[PDB]
Amino acid sequence: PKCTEKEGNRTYNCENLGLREIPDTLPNTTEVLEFSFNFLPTIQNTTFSRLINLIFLDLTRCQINWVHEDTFQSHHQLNTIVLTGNPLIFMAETSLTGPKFLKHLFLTQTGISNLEFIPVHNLENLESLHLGSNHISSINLPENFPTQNLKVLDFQNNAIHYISRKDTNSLEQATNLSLNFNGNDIKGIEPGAFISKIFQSLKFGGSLNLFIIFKGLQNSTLQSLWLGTFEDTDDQYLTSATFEGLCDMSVESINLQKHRFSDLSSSTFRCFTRVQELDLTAAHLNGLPSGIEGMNSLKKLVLNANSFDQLCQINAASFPSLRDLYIKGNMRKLDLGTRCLEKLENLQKLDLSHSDIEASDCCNLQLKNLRHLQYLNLSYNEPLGLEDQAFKECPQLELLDVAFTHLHVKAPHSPFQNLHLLRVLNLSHCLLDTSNQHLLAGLQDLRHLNLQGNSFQDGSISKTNLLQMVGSLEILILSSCNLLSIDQQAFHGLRNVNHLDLSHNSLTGDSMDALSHLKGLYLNMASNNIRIIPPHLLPALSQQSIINLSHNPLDCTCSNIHFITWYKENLHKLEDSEETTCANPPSLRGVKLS
Amino acid sequence: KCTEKEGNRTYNCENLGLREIPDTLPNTTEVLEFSFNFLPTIQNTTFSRLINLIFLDLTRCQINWVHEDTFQSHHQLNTIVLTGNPLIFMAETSLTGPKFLKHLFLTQTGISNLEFIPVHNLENLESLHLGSNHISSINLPENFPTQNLKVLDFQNNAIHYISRKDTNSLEQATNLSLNFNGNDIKGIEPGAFISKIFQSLKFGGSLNLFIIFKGLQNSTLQSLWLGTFEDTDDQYLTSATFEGLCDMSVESINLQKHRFSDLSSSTFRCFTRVQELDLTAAHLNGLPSGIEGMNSLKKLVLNANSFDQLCQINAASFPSLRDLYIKGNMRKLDLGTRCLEKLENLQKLDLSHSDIEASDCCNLQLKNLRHLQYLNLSYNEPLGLEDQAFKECPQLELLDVAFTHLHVKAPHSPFQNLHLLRVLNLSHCLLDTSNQHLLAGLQDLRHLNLQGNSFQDGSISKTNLLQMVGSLEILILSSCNLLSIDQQAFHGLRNVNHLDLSHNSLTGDSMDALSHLKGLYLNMASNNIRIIPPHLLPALSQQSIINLSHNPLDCTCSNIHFITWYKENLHKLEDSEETTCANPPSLRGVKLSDVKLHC
Amino acid sequence: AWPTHTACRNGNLQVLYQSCDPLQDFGFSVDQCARQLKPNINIRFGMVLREDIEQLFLDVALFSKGLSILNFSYPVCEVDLPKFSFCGRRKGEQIYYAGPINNPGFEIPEGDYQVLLELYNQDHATVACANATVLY
Amino acid sequence: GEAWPTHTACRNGNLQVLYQSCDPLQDFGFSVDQCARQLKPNINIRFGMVLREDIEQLFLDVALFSKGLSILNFSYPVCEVDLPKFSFCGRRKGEQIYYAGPINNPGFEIPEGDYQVLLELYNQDHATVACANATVLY
Ligand SMILES: *[C@@H]1O[C@H](CO)[C@@H](O[C@@H]2O[C@H](CO)[C@@H](O[C@@H]3O[C@H](CO[C@H]4O[C@H](CO[C@H]5O[C@H](CO)[C@@H](O)[C@H](O)[C@@H]5O[C@H]5O[C@H](CO)[C@@H](O)[C@H](O)[C@@H]5O)[C@@H](O)[C@H](O[C@H]5O[C@H](CO)[C@@H](O)[C@H](O)[C@@H]5O)[C@@H]4O)[C@@H](O)[C@H](O[C@H]4O[C@H](CO)[C@@H](O)[C@H](O)[C@@H]4O)[C@@H]3O)[C@H](O)[C@H]2NC(C)=O)[C@H](O)[C@H]1NC(C)=O
Ligand SMILES: *[C@@H]1O[C@H](CO)[C@@H](O[C@@H]2O[C@H](CO)[C@@H](O[C@@H]3O[C@H](CO[C@H]4O[C@H](CO[C@H]5O[C@H](CO)[C@@H](O)[C@H](O)[C@@H]5O[C@H]5O[C@H](CO)[C@@H](O)[C@H](O)[C@@H]5O)[C@@H](O)[C@H](O[C@H]5O[C@H](CO)[C@@H](O)[C@H](O)[C@@H]5O)[C@@H]4O)[C@@H](O)[C@H](O[C@H]4O[C@H](CO)[C@@H](O)[C@H](O)[C@@H]4O)[C@@H]3O)[C@H](O)[C@H]2NC(C)=O)[C@H](O)[C@H]1NC(C)=O
Ligand SMILES: *[C@@H]1O[C@H](CO)[C@@H](O[C@@H]2O[C@H](CO)[C@@H](O[C@@H]3O[C@H](CO)[C@@H](O)[C@H](O)[C@@H]3O)[C@H](O)[C@H]2NC(C)=O)[C@H](O)[C@H]1NC(C)=O
Ligand SMILES: *[C@@H]1O[C@H](CO)[C@@H](O[C@@H]2O[C@H](CO)[C@@H](O[C@@H]3O[C@H](CO)[C@@H](O)[C@H](O)[C@@H]3O)[C@H](O)[C@H]2NC(C)=O)[C@H](O)[C@H]1NC(C)=O
Repeated sequence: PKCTEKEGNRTYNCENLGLREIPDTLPNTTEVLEFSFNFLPTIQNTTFSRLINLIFLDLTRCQINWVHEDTFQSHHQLNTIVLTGNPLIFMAETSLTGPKFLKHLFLTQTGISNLEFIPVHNLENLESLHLGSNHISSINLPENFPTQNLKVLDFQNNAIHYISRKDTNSLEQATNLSLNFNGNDIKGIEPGAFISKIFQSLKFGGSLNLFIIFKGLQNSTLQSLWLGTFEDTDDQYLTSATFEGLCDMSVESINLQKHRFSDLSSSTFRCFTRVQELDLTAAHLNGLPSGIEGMNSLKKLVLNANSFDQLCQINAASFPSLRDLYIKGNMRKLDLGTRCLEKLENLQKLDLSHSDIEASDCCNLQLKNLRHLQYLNLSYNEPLGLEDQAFKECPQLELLDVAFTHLHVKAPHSPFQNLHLLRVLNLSHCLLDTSNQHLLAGLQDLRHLNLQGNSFQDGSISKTNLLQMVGSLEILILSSCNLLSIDQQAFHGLRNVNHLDLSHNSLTGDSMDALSHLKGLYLNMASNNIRIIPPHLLPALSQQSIINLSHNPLDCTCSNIHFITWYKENLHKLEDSEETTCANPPSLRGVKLS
Repeated sequence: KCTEKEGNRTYNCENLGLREIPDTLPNTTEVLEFSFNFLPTIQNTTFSRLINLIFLDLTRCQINWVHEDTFQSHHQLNTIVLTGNPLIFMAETSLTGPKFLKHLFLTQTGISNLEFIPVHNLENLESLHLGSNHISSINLPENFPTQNLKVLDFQNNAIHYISRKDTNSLEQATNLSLNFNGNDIKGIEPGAFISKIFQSLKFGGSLNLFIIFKGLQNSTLQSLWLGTFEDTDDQYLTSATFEGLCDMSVESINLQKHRFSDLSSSTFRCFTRVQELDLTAAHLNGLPSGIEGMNSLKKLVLNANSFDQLCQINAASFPSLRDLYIKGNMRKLDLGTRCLEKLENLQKLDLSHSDIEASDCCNLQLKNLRHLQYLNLSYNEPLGLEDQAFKECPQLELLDVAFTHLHVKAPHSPFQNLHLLRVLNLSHCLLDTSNQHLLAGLQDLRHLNLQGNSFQDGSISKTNLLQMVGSLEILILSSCNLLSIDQQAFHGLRNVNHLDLSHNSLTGDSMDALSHLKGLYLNMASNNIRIIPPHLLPALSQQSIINLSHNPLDCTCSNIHFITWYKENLHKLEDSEETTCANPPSLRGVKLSDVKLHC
Repeated sequence: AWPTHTACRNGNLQVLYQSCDPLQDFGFSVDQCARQLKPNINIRFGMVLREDIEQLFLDVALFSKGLSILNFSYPVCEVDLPKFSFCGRRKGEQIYYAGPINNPGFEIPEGDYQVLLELYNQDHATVACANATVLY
Repeated sequence: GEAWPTHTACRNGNLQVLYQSCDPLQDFGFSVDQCARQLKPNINIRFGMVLREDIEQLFLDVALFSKGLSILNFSYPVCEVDLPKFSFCGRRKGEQIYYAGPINNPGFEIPEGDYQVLLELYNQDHATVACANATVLY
């Protein structure tokens, strides 16, 4: 029966309610209506007339058969219409006229086999047209079908087997157009069909013959080409031969995910000389060949989900100009070796996450010579043994992420000491030993620290602690650390913070003393053990911008009267208000503190 | 409420929006037409009450799920129709149960992967209908039964290539026929149909016959349907097109609605072993002379073309011809003279609807057709038949000239010679029925249709043309505006058993003319019968089936004898529901069955 | 009753229709609306079949001021001549046709007229029924 | 009203796998092709459902029980923005799916006796895509 007010008088959700009409409940002011899984066999001028200001209308799977004339005449601001999954029988010529700038039409899985079915009258402002999972076999558009502003044209999972020059000429009016053919079994492409410079990006996912495709794309300029395959797709084998057609074209970015390389030689990459990004995800690789020469101008390489044994097997020598290197999700113990990326002088991003890495004297030799590195991600790995000055050899580092990778640091070592430009550090669930005061020494300028999921002596943060060594912090996350208390003078020395997360601990109102010297922060104290908030430190809360006190056993006796009038007065400033409710007394248990 | 289409055995429940099988429907139900109802889910419980189904039609019932064991208790199920349902999933054992499931319709069910069809209990299938799905390869799954498969329909799908691998799938079949109509076939791997198991193939609407023929190289087919349609894109056939045909063997070809680019006798070089050719609506203004490559043709169809003179078909080319059809010609067709003279063995000739008009018909215009049995000249412009006008047709057996005005000079007998002739249709020919010698010659004719002609004064006399066709069984005299039939009009008709006097203006006394006859089918519907005098009531009772519907029947006491008769013999009376009273006003519209009178 | 749809609207010309099959509506439109109807005009049609159409016939009756004018019947599909690709489709199949019909050219004299069109099969079962109005 | 019906994913000998949908909104069709104690790697399945959520991102949670005691929990991603493993990844809410192909399992000698398995497919906003309460019987 009832819709949900997702945003004040402007967005509503009515999904799965089986409604046969728009409710009188829904107001004039509605702009976003999610109406999926209702029952509108026929749609007409009368159907949506009450809701004159719609911007986004989703009618997915509403069993619509008929979209009658002038349905949207009174809907000038309609931007997106979503008709996915309706068994459409007929759409009137003027059924979509009305909106002054209709920019997105979804006709996915609506049974369309003849593109003449789509009413052209008011489509000249279309930016995207979604025709996937229909019964289509030719991308040839009808004559006098507007294509000028068309920027995305999705043809997935259809029955397109051939693409001709005639077919593609249809789209000549477009500029920077991107087409998706994923899940069509393309048996041939007339060569030169994509000579037109208007084509930005193409996807031919799951295609069973790349030779055919490349030959078709001869003399063409593309930003990117997605030629990845899937588990379920039938078994092929790529060869050097396969890519012969590639050096008679130009593409910045290629994806060859999940493929199997028959006889991988350095000769296999003969035609990759102008490629800037290569993705060989889950390509069954145990290494790369040495001395390629044909990835001389690569900037981005993705080797995720492969099966390397030693890092040096990627033969980094091949790609000196490399900027970003991803080896996430390696499927067996990856040995980082030493000086293995030494040749990659200009590297800026390095992702080694989830690759089951067990370093032990880290990381100056493993990361030798990586002078320009800015982002390093070693998260979700087995334990690291971090040297004192662990990252000397990666000095200009900016964002370091080791979440969920247990750090072994022998006190009083400072592993981060040289990381003078590091602005974001994530040590979540790293099982630190917070007892070491010098653990963050040298990080005087860091702006964002995440110490989520770590422990403290006695479950308490004292006057003296490791955080007065990262004096600049703006964002500080101390959630889910089992804190029972924070000392009064624990955050003095941090005179910059504007985001403090103390949620999911067992802190109480007297811990709010530690915040008295701060102003206008986002303060998240959700899921704690706050009951009474003493009034003398009530102005500590009022000094801030946004507060979250939700999921606390808050007290609703007269002993907490001052806090209850404060909360009502400042309702606007309070985040997650709906879930902020009384524990005591029993009569008021569950009552929203409003 | 459903409809009992046959006593306790067939019911129709269409368009009723039912969500379940009615308790009304009995154990003894064998044919259930259940279209356009609402069964989102189908289960073991759904049809358990109806254990003896033979034929079950679930068309367009919004079925999403066919769950396991649905038909376990349905041993005699022969046909299941699932057309038009948005099927999401069918369980492995969803169709197991019936001992001999011979026909499965999965038309327009959204199937794109043939693995979706449960194979468990399909080894007795004789026909599998998969049209209008989202299919692109006829390649069946491994371990898919095909032994008894005789019809496999793949129409209006997305099949663009057929390979040797694909067809090999069907090797277990014998005399299999496939329909590919409305698939745009761009290629066929040559030899895919070398297998002798293929009886007949249809490739309707196909845009490149050269490709098709080349693919069918070294194959034996009973028939090959290569016709096109109005809506299908424009091509042009050439002699070149058929080069591939003389590396194969087909008994029967259809090339309907095609356009021949440069029709020469050379165009038929490879038609030498063809026995039936259909060139319907092929835009022909004639055929070339001296073909030599239709030497063994038995059946030619040239319907819906544009001939001017019959001789332009150049019949010389096909001496062995048996059946010739030139129905529906699109302009005045001049039959000429001696034009079919060379077709010595012709047995069927259809010239209907071809805007033909002839003057001294038909000995010259049918010269030498010694063995003709069926001639159809119906729906033509007027024809003047001379005395003995088919003297050159002594074996004619069925003649049809319905809706073709005949002009015959009394007292000529146009059909005199036709002594082996059993069926003659002169409907709406505007025959002059005065000519007592019109039907001379036809002593032994069996079936005469004189519908919609007319008799002097609106009456059939004591003496009349029917006295020359005494051996009849079927006589149709409907729509002749008859006001009266003399008491002896049909004495002399010894063997009548089907008499249709409907749509005239006869009254009850006209039944006198029937008194001497027994056990006929008597149709007197739509006449002006009011009172049926009782003395000639036994004339009705002497018959087997009577139709007195749509008559202004009388329901006063003056018709009491007829009303008790009618109730007594209700079983013998056809179209009873529409047999109702005119008088008196109170009973106007009341079915005679329901009349309750007391006298 | 079913809603009255607009088959087309050029200028002062317009053609309206409404379905007289009680069981269902259907979708129809003509592409060029002109006094001078060209031959072999193009139509668009959307419907779900409730009868098999291997055999399919059209009856047209034309009316003016309630009195009648012209009646004819034409076959669309016959067992020995499917004229259209959709011939021989089964009961229950959804159709979308966008293509030519083979009409000879004809004018339409000016005047408000009602045309009654009926598609039926060999058993006289209704496939489709339109009560149409042509407005000059 | 009534809960969804219990379907048979398969039945070889004394072995059988039953399941019932724990998505209140809808049922779904599932079947395994070979049913054996020794599960081969890269086994083939069959699946039929209508999507009620976008699956550009899609994750599987499996919890296994036995004697009503908890013997293993894991999560595996089926579709990720930087790695669609299957052809059906990136389909939209409202699309009907039929998948008949391999999943990338490994071996698994199924030990004697009886097993309660709870499988849950969900997207990045923890929206339910599919839910199975499954029973394995040997
Ligand atoms: C540096 O690299 C790391 C490592 O890759 C990056 O880590 C990512 O961090 C982001 C941000 O925190 C995470 O995004 C959020 O994801 C959730 C969905 O999470 C689901 O996946 C979780 C991880 O799965 C892998 O890892 C786990 C743990 O080991 C493993 O068990 C799984 O089996 C899986 O395994 C991997 O196999 C390979 C190993 O070789 C991998 O490479 C491969 O890719 C596989 O990942 C998983 O743990 C989680 O399940 C838990 O939580 C669910 C939640 O209910 C619970 O049900 C379970 O019981 C578990 O407790 C999930 O399956 C997504 O829902 C979030 O969406 C929120 O935010 C987005 C936008 O940010 C909004 O759109 C939404 O509103 C919503 O509020 C969010 O996107 C991400 O999970 C994580 N990625 C990985 C691969 O771990 C890190 O980001 C990088 N750092 C930088 C700076 O870029
Ligand atoms: C010899 O050849 C002749 C000539 O071809 C054969 O004639 C056939 O005769 C059979 C049996 O009597 C008829 O069968 C029945 O048909 C109806 C449907 O009929 C519909 O078509 C009628 C004819 O249409 C053409 O001709 C008319 C008249 O001139 C013309 O106006 C039409 O426009 C049409 O035009 C032709 O154009 C070309 C000309 O070159 C032709 O070649 C081309 O093929 C076109 O035909 C038509 O009159 C009729 O309309 C009238 O009746 C309807 C009925 O309500 C009414 O609505 C209209 O107002 C009109 O009054 C129809 O549109 C079919 O329904 C019957 O089905 C019954 O019986 C069958 C089985 O027999 C059962 O399955 C059912 O239960 C049901 O009870 C029946 O089949 C046939 O019509 C006719 N054919 C033709 C082409 O005329 C003759 O059979 C041959 N003789 C022998 C011995 O074989
Ligand atoms: C450890 O903490 C850091 C700090 O927040 C986490 O960094 C965050 O990583 C996420 C996703 O990996 C980034 O979100 C992304 O933002 C881009 C750009 O707007 C957007 O395109 C993506 O869709 C996505 O939302 C986020 O920017 C980043 N936060 C910061 C401050 O850089 C990190 O993920 C944490 N590690 C783990 C394992 O959770
Ligand atoms: C003139 O009357 C004759 C005599 O009844 C009509 O002949 C009949 O023609 C029809 C159809 O043209 C024949 O019916 C067909 O029978 C075959 C064989 O069983 C079947 O395959 C067809 O489906 C069809 O029902 C019928 O046999 C035939 N009757 C006889 C006795 O031969 C003829 O149609 C009439 N002419 C006109 C213009 O109505």
